[PDB]
Amino acid sequence: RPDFCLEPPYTGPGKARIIRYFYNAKAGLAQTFVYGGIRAKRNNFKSAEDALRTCGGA
Repeated sequence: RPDFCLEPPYTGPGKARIIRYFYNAKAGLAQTFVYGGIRAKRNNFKSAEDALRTCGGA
């Protein structure tokens, strides 16, 4: 699994409130979080399906 997939979500320093998805490795599912609009970490997807395709594991 890519190393970033186990990291907590990162809102970042931005003041926006955009709904993104992170892979929740303990649940094995994507979950929403609030993203501040700049300086994303890699555990940050626009859809559940992208989070699972990238981080769901072989």
